[PDB]
Order: sequence, then structure tokens, then C-alpha cells
Amino acid sequence: KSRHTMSMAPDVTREEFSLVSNFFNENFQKRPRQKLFEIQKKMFPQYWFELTQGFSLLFYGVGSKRNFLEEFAIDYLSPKIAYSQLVNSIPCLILNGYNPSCNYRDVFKEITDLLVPAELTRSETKGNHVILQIQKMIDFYKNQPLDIKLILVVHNLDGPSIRKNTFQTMLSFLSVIRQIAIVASTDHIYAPLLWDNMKAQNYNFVFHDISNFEPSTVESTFQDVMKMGAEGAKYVLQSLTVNSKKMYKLLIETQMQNRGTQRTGVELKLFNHLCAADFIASNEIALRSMLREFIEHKMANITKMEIIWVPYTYAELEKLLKTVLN
Amino acid sequence: KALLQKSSELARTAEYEQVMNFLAKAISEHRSDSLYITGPPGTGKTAQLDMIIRQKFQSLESVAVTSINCISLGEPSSIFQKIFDSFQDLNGPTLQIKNMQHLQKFLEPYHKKTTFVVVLDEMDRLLHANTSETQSVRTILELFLLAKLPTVSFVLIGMANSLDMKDRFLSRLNLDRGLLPQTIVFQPYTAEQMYEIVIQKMSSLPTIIFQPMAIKFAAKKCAGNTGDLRKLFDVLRGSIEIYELEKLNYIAKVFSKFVNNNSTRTRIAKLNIQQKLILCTIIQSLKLNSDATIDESFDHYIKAITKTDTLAPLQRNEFLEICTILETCGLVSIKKTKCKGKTKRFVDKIDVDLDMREFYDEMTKISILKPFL
Amino acid sequence: RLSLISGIIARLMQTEIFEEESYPVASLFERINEELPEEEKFSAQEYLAGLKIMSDRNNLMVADDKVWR
Amino acid sequence: SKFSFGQATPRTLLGIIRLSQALAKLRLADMVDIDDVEEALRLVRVSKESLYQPTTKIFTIIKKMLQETGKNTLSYENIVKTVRLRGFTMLQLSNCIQEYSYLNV
Amino acid sequence: SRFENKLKTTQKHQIVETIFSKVKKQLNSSYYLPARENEFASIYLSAYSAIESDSATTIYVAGTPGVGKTLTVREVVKELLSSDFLYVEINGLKMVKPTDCYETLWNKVSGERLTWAASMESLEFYFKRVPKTIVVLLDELDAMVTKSQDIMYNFFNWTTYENAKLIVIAVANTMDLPERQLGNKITSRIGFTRIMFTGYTHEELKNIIDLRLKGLNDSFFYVDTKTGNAILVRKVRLRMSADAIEIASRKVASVSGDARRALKVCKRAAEIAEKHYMAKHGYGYDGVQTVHITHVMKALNETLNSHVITFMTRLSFTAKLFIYALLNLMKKNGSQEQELGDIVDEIKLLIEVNGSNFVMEIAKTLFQQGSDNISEQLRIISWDFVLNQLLDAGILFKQTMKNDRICCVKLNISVEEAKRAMNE
Ligand SMILES: Nc1ncnc2c1ncn2[C@@H]1O[C@H](COP(=O)(O)OP(=O)(O)OP(O)(O)=S)[C@@H](O)[C@H]1O
Ligand SMILES: Nc1ncnc2c1ncn2[C@@H]1O[C@H](COP(=O)(O)OP(=O)(O)OP(O)(O)=S)[C@@H](O)[C@H]1O
Repeated sequence: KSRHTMSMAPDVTREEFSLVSNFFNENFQKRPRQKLFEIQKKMFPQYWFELTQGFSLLFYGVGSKRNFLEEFAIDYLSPKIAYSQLVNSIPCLILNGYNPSCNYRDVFKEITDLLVPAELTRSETKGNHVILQIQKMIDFYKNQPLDIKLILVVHNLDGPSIRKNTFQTMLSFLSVIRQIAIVASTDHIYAPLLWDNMKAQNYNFVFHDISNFEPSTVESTFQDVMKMGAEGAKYVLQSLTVNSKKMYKLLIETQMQNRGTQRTGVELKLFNHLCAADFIASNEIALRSMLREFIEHKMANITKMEIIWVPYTYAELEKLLKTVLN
Repeated sequence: KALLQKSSELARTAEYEQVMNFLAKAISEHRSDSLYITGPPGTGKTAQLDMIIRQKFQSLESVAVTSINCISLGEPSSIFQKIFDSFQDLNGPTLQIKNMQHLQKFLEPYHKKTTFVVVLDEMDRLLHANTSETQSVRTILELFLLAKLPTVSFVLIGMANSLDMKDRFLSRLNLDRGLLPQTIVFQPYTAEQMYEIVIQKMSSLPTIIFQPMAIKFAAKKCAGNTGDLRKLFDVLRGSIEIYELEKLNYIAKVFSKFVNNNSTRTRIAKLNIQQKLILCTIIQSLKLNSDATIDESFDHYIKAITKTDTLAPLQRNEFLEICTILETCGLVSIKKTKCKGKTKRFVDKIDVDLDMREFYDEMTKISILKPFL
Repeated sequence: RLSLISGIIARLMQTEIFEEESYPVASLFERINEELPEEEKFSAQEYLAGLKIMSDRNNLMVADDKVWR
Repeated sequence: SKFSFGQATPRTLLGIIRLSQALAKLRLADMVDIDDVEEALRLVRVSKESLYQPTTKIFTIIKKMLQETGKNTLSYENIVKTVRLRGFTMLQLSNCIQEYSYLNV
Repeated sequence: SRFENKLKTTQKHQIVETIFSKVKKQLNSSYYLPARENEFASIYLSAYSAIESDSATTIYVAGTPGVGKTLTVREVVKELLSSDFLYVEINGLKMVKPTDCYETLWNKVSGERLTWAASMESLEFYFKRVPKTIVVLLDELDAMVTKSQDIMYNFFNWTTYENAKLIVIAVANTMDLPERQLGNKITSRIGFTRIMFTGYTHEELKNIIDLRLKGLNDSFFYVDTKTGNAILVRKVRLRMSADAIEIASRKVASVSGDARRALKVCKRAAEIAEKHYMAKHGYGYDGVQTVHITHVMKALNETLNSHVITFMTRLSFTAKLFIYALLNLMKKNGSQEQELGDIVDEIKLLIEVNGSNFVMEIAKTLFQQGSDNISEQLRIISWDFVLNQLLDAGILFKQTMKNDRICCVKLNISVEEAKRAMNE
């Protein structure tokens, strides 16, 4: 099974990747991107009018929408609605769904403090009373004068914590209230698996496409691939004793004398004698103790001759030869 | 003769010259360079920064710069409590030290507008705390953010053992952000900066403090795997009492404690020829590389001793005592391993520190184990 | 030249004839002119300067001249 | 196994009894002592050994033997030499070798 | 302290101090040492320097239990009271929770009862602020290492402060402990002193016995012939045969080198002669005596020899019927672990494969206790009982399943001795 693999790739370090990535995402398709941004700007009065009807507005589409939501929520809408009702403008409570550390307790503790504490609602705070406390919020809000006092934003609604099911139903009861406007965005292709006709009854979602093919700068940070071990032990050797460099150099030679697999490895006895030959290893214990340091940071393997072999590729070890060992 | 060597056991370093350049704005009251000070362990690095700040505080203008040790927290609140302890004041502490935005209100000084720099000691307890991208990396993320607009900024100086922590940073943070960039490392001083400090730490000099080339010999042949030469002088301070007890001599005394029984003193452990027989009996049971019970070993011990009649078959209770004679010398270890039938039930699996190469030499001299091989 | 003659001393430090990292000066002379390589042995200062290069390579030391630590 | 041959039969026990009777007949005695059986068993075991080419006192004697060189030898030619002049046979000390190996001496 | 006044009572009706009673008084494990003589100095000269110079060091000793490391360091501090310190026995295993030792230290500086949290704050506040003396014994260090090493880092980080008036003394089980459980960052702080304690040797094991037998070996007692009471009518003597004491030494030094094990096997062998002396004359509880070699021959063997072989032949019939079926499956299949229903399948089959013989009086009783009225039992009589009896005995082992057929059974003792004891 001769497969080309990501290990057999010309790799790129940390500062080299992120800088040339920053060059593309700020200079690749710049002119048509704001050219799209001016086209969709005329839809902004249409969103203002429908949002008076308490409609949970939901934005789908390819690409990141994070920049677009923050322009649309903060600068455009939130002072426009305060001027049209008649003083600080309408409070914006974003929810970063790409941040996995969102819970149901903490954000709702913000909500009841963002909303009015007209009564002693801490008396009803008791043991899951969250649905209980919001139910007492809802029926009171059915008989209030209709005006928006809060707009909340939920970025990346299919996020790693917001897509949890006890959190989803929590947002469902918020959306039936007329005083708050719910402007959220998702990115998943299976996002309408999240809602049944029970929740969408509470939601009354409407949909709009926004596809600007954004790079998702902030949304790439928490995500990881093998760019983010061959690269792990690449830094430990840069800070050690000078003898460990030499005893790894003698290790890496005869382990690449023969991918870097088990079969190219060496026996412990002769390697003790080999590192006794260059006046390096005194005995087995002095060898093994500064070999456990290569073991503790998982920089070498052993299987069974008593074969110690390096788990990095054929291409990687000669890169480890000519750069850091030399 | 005691008082010369009673005093033996107790600007100054050539690494302090680096950090004053790295604190080049700390005497002009501006924000200094970006300080993430790491190190391989034992390299003096805990007391290294402690040497700098104590020389900073004894030198230094209103003077208030505090340092706390992150050991017993697991949680980012009470650090911002301990910076309040240099004020000797009173406030509402709990909310202000909890949230990211709550720290920002705390950074408005009172008496004379001297900027503050914090020192985070032993940051690796919080790095190597609870799960990374949930709490601890977020804790790392939140502390290194210095986007504050006045020059009164909480400059971090944190420290760590293992150097994986930089690659653990997110790609936004690695875009030249905060205290990142100057990853000032400290290679372990072989003898060329640490021994000379010992020389100046021999300011009060006795006459016979030994041939110093042997001290140089001590430094050269300890620098294979070491970081603390005063502690490796604390092994000279033990051997200097050896020449008081007798009214690298000791490293020679300590390695023969560790190297032996495989080459020579294996037969010291087995003066009994049956102890030689029972030691080969363990390795013959190791063919089935299983949980090597004291019974499965006793199974192969009987079924071989009925074939070759070298001795009578002995008791299991005798088999219990004889394998413990193999135990106390340090050859074979016994552990109560896992079998999960009814409860966590403990059968005893053994493990041998001998090889067949170091076996075959000591058995060809005795042709009575030669039937057994 | 220098790698081979020290390489004999490696397997001759593998045995306990020096008993420690200490070794006498007569232990050297019974391990150069007694052992296998003939006429490679340099002058009285030169292979005595040759063992300095090993000390400069920090693998073996010279001390208390009747012995060497 | 590999070097084995035959098994123990009751005819061999009867032959051991007959050889002990022949050894007692050669000493012209009316009774069979303990010295004949230990000689006959040694005879029948050394007859096949060429293919490879009452205890406390004995323990005390071994200790006395040790009080000279301190040697734990496996097979004996000069330990047994101080035993036959006393009154005990070659078979009693033969058990004292194996038993005592449990003392690891 | 307080209640030892209340632990005393009055009426003590003249207890008979026999011959071997006064032996066991000094054969108690309580009351300069011969074996670890010079190593006492190696601790003390390491300790005397730091004490009279106001520093902070660490001393690490290891060894198997029974070698005096509980004892020797107590003898270090004991003479030091004659010549500035606060002695604490911070035992590891005597702490219920591992954090509870923190409470003791803050208690043993001023007398306050504070948090393990709140203690170590003020402890850290002590160890870097006080202008200028504390001896602490961190015994049995396997206990306080287990959770996440955050406790063990503290106890050596306090040593690093040059303004810390503390002297720590660690005593472990193994020298390996800061290399197979701790990190290297602790292993830098542990130092490289590493004073090894070996076992005792059998010559010194003679030299430790007579220290207890100082004023009583081959001495004389004053005895009335009526009650068996001895006083340090006859005037008798009691001698100890030193060769039997020697053969006690040559075993215990061989297997363990344990100083409790040497004393206690002499203590066990002492009371064997006690009851045999009381058997022959009967002085109850209200020419020249000795202790034979034959006493320590039994008592040393009494440490070894078992009874599970004697237990098995003294069990019930259906117990021995059970194991004989169980080895039959293990030689049929060679899988050492048989399903429970197959054993019930076998004990049915092991009836009729034997002939029509005693077996019928068995087979009548094996399925009904007489009583031809009630019969036709599927599994045998008391089959739950013997299987429960073999379970709590430790001979058998049966994994937990609600199915009473496919639950596996595993042997727990060696199956050959099970085969061997079955033969009787
Ligand atoms: N160059 C030096 N100058 C002055 N004191 C030194 C020097 N090197 C070592 N020391 C002292 O010897 C000690 C040995 O360092 P350690 O504290 O054991 O290691 P460290 O200081 O904890 O750094 P780590 O292990 O990376 S946290 C230091 O704490 C100082 O007290
Ligand atoms: N050299 C000795 N001289 C006199 N009595 C001794 C000697 N060695 C041990 N003992 C006694 O035997 C007891 C054995 O306890 P220790 O050996 O001190 O404990 P230990 O070796 O630490 O084993 P532990 O505590 O379970 S780790 C001591 O309490 C003394 O009563």
C-alpha cells in the first residue's frame, strides 16, 4: 500500500505559516470582498423592519460571518433602534460559540442581570431552576409594553458547547419573548438537524444567505491539525546537555544506516559498546538514565535483539541531522 | 579545623547582565521587553529571577513590585489578591480578581504613579494543571494579554520546566503578542559559568579546600547529567565530612551502590544452588509472557522437577519464602497487578532485571541446571 | 590515528584493570608500548600532548601525577 | 526425556534385595545391615552414571568442617571422611546434604 | 498526657513472674547500636553541621523495613536535646488524608488549628520572612506521593529558601522513589546524598540479640517450687543455647535482614518452651533450665508451613468432589477457566461413568437427603453452599454475573497442589 502521506511533505514552521497566511487573507480577493460588502449593505433596512416582529434572524452561508455580524449588530442596528424609539443605546450581548467554555449557568446569570431585576428573582434561585426562573420571566413579559431592550448575538451556533442539547432548549424559551431580538449565525451543513417543530415554534426562524468566503481568523485558533512528536521533540534538543546531542547523533546514524521503522534500530548492548567506544557511555545505568530523558519526552521507541528505534520518518531524521544536531 | 569548613557549605551571575537589557525600561519607568523566561530544570532558574528581583528591590522612585508563587491554586484568582498585599488596604476582593475585565479596574494606582510589574513564580503548576484548551491554556491566554492603553501594564515573568509550552500557544498569540517573543532559555552551565561562581562563593577561603583541579575534575565529570553545582558541591560537602569522618571520591562510592548484581553479585544473591534453580524456573515460565503468578511459576517448577529429579519438589510456602530472598537484593520485583473478575483482585506479577546473555554465563559453570536450561 | 589508540583504551576501560576513573601513570605505559600498535607511539611530550586533546575533548583527566583521576 | 531409559520395576527392587543379601553373604553375616543397601543403590546408579561423561549431629560436623576454610562445596570427598569413624552410615549423611540445602548453607 | 492517670487501676493480684516471663520483658522491641554504627555518624555529621550553622538541607535514606531507620534517626535527635529545635514525627501512613500533615506543622509552630489551605499559606509566609531550627521526619513516603505530587513539591521547595529555618529528613521504602514516582524537578531538589541502608548480616544479628540478653543470659533466678514464680524452693538458672540463636540469624539475614523478624522468631520460640514447661508441672496463672535447638526449628518453620493442604482433606465430600471435577475440565480443555454450568454438567456425568457401586448411597444422598418423597433435584444438594464456602475460603474465585451458567471460575491457588491434595 504505497501511499503518499502528510509525513512526506515539505513542512513549514510556526512563523513561516502564519505570516504568509496573513498575507493572503488580507490581500487575495480584497476588491471583490468589499464589493460584496457594499451590495449586501442595502439589505440592512430590511433586517431592521422585520426584527421589530420579534423574528429570530439566522444567518447561514459559506465562509466566516463573524466580521459581518459585528458590523451589523454593533454599529448599524443598536443605535438605529434606540433613535427610532424616541440615554445609552441598546446593550449588545454577544455569545462566542466557537469558544467552547460557554456554559448554561454563567450566560444566563448574565441574562437576568442584563434583563430587569424588578423582583427578588434570587428567591426563586434554588436543583435546576433555570427553566423555572425563565418561565416566571416569560409570563410577566407577555403583558409588558412591546419594545426591544436587548439584542443578543450568537456566533457559530453549531459550536462545541452551544450545540449541547440542554443549552439549545434554553435559548428556545428566550426567543418566544417579544422584548429581545435574536441574531445568530451557524456554519454547519447539518445545522437544521438541531431543531424540531417544537423549538422552531418557539424560534420562528427566518434565513438569509451571506457568503463572503472569509478565512475565519479567530475561528481557526482553537482548531488544530498535525501542524499544532517530530515537531515536539524538535525543541527539547535545543536545550539540554551537550553530551545528549552527541549520543543522539551516534543514535541517529546507525538508526538511519539502514520511513524510519523498527527494523533500522539497534541493540542495547552494542549501542552501549558504541557509546563506550567514543568515551561517552560509562555503563548501562549512565546510558539509560540520560536515555530515559529521551524516553520521558517520547523521543525514541523500543520494541523486540533489543531494538531501540526512532519513530520519525526517513526524511525527518536527516532533517534532524543537518539542522539541529549539526 | 571545623570553623573553616563550617563556613564552607554556604553583579554575581553572568545571566543578570542579560536581563537588565531585557529590563531596559525598568529604570526609565517604561514598559520593558517581553519576558517569558524558561529553563531546563535544576539550572538555578527559580533562584535566578529571585536573584534579579532581590537585587532590583534592594537597588530601587516609589518602590512596590511583588512576586507570588503559583503552587497551591489551580485557579486564576488569588494571584491578583496577592498584588493587593503590597498595598495593605481593604476592598471587595472576590469579583475583582475573577473575571478578565475585572482585572482592568484593579490597575489604577494611588500614591505616586509608579508602574507595576508582577512576577508569576512556577507557572508550570498551572500549565500542567487541569485539561489544556478548557481552563489552563485559557488561563495562559488571559494573563499574557497586555492591550492596556496606559504604560501601567502587568508585565509577566513566568517560568516553566519542559519546553513544549510555546507550541501549545494559539496561532493568534504567536503573532508577536504580549510577553511571547523573547523565549530566553538557559543552557545548563557545564563548568564555565557555574564553577566560577563557586570560586567567588569561596570568598572566605580556608587553606586546604582541596586541589582545585580535582574540583575542576569534579565539574567536568559531573556535567554529563546535572544542573546544580552547589548541590553537586553539596555532594562535595558530604565527602568533605568523609575526611572529617575519617579524621569525586564519593561519586565513586555511590555508583557501585547502583551497578551491583547482573555482572558479578548475582551469585551473591543465590548462594543456594536451589536459588539458582528457582531463578531459571522463573525465566522458563516467562515463555508464556503472562501475569507471572507465584502459582504458574510453581506449576512449571513441579512439572520440570518431576522430569529431572535434581531435588524433591518443595512446598508452595517454601516457594513463597525463596522468591522473597530473590526480592530483597533487588533482582525481581513483585507487584499486585490487575484481574477484574469479581472486584479489583490482586494476583502477583513478577518482573526480572536479568537478560539471557547475563544468564548463560553463570549457568554453564553449573551442569546441574544444564538439564533444565 | 588518534581514534584507534584511544579505542583500545575504551575496551580497556570496559575492564576493571584501572579499578576506577583513577589510573596510574604506569597503567598508561603498559597500555601503549605493551599493546598492539607498534611505532605509532609519539614523543615523550607529543602523545603526552595527545592525551591533553582527549582532556580537551573532556573524556579523561590528568591529576596527582603518579595516578590520574 | 532425551537421556532417559526404562522405569523402576519391582524386579529391580528384588534384585536390590538380592544384591544386599549377596553383600551380607560376602561379609558372612546372618543379618543384613544398612551398609549393603547404600552400596547396592550406589552400584546401580553408577552403572548408568557413565553416560554423562540422625541429621543434627551431621550438621554440627559440617559446621566443624567449615571452621577451617568456610567452603560450601556441592559434592564431598573430605567431609565424609570424618563421619565414618563415628558410627553413622553413608545414607544418613546423604539425606543431610539435601535437607540442609533448605538452610541455604 | 491526660488520660494515662485514668488508665491506672489499683488491684494487681501478684502475677506469677515465671522463668520465661522476664525474657519477654526484655524481648519487647523497645529496650549506640552495633550494626548501623558508623552510618549513625554519617547522618549525624550531616546533621550536626546544619544545626550549628542555621541552614536548610535535606537528608534522604532508604531501605527495606526492619533496618533501624525508624530507630536510628530517633537516636540522632535524642542526644541533641543535650545540646534549639522542634521535633515532629510527620508519619505518612498516620495521616488520614494526605493534606492533613499541613495542619500539624502550623499546629506545631504556635498552636493554631487552620486549613490545610490556610496552613501552607502561613507556612510559606514563615519560610521566607523570619529573621534568624526545625527538625521534621517525613516517614513512610509511599503514602504522601500518591495523588498528583503537588504535596511533595512543597516539602522540598521550602528547603530551597536560604531564610528557611528547617531541617528535613526523608525516610522512604526504596532508593528508586524519586526516580520512578517523582519528577526530575523534585529529583533536583532531593539532592544526591542518598544514604543507603542494606540488610543486617547474620554475625550482627547475633550481636543484636545479646543486647537484649545483656543482664539475663545464663543468669540465675530465685524460684519457689510451688507457684513457678521466679525472682532475679530452689535457686535455678536458665541458659540460652547460642547455636539455636545462630540458626535464627542465618535464616532471617538470608531472606529479609529484618530486625523485627529476628527478635520475634526468638520471641515466638521462647513461648514454645514456656507452655511445655507449664505442661510438665502446671503452675498456672495466679535442675538447670534451657531452650533447646528444637524450639527454633519449629517456630521458624511455623513462619512457613501452611494448612490449605490439610484444610482441603478436612473439607466436605462435595468440596473434594467439586475440585476433582474442576481439574478434570482443566485437563480436558486446557483453558484453566471453565464455565459454571459445565461443572454442573460434569458432576452429573461423574456419577454414572463410575459403575453401579457406595456411589449409589452417595447418589441417593447427593440429590435428596433420603426422603424419596422429594427428589429429582437438578443441581446437587448444597451446591450454592460449597461454592460459597470455596469462595470465601480464598481457594476459588468466581467472577460476578447474574447468569448462573456462563459465569467464569478461576482457580486462585496452584492447581498442582490441588491435584496433589486430592490424592489423599
Ligand atoms: N549560576 C548560579 N548562580 C547562583 N546560584 C546558583 C546558580 N546556579 C545554581 N544556583 C543555586 O543552586 C540552586 C539550584 O537550582 P534549583 O533551584 O535546584 O533549580 P531551579 O532554581 O528550581 O530551576 P528550575 O529547576 O528550572 S525551577 C539555585 O536555586 C540557586 O540557589
Ligand atoms: N541496631 C539495632 N539495635 C537495637 N535495636 C534495634 C536495632 N535495629 C532495630 N532494632 C529494634 O527493632 C525495631 C525495628 O524497627 P526499625 O527497623 O527501626 O523500623 P524500620 O526499619 O523503619 O521498619 P519500618 O519502620 O517499618 S520502614 C526497632 O524499633 C528496635 O526496637
